[PDB]
Amino acid sequence: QQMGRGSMCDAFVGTWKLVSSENFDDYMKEVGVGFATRKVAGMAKPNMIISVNGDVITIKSESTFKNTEISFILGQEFDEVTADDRKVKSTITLDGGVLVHVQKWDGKSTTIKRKREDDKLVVECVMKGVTSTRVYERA
Ligand SMILES: COc1ccc(CCC(=O)O)cc1C
Repeated sequence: QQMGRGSMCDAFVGTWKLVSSENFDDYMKEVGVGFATRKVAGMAKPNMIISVNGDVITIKSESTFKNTEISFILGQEFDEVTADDRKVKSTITLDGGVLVHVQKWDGKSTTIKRKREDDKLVVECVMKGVTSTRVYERA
């Protein structure tokens, strides 16, 4: 019943809009996303809402492709069904200033890193040798 303190993660909180994407189709291909899903997913310019309440972080994506929402505690594995409909086991940790999100499914793994750079939030999606960089701006 008191007002809690802030945290470093507060740099991520807010409302973000996708402004650029690079190599996302190739990332999705490497992940195993099929043709029609890649085409539709690649058009979307989501709004991402990041919030924190105590130890719980929520990342919501409001998207013309597929809305998603995850809530989690750093270091604590959870179930996630991804925008492309994978059922994955995810763990998100804060490593320095970078949120590191590892998704595991069917013996595969991909990592999504989120970092503040100037006024942007940069999202770096890595499947094996293939990286996609997605830049969000404040909405
Ligand atoms: C493999 O497919 C994927 C993977 C990651 C995302 C989220 C990318 C972002 O938050 O900007 C979205 C999709 C469709």
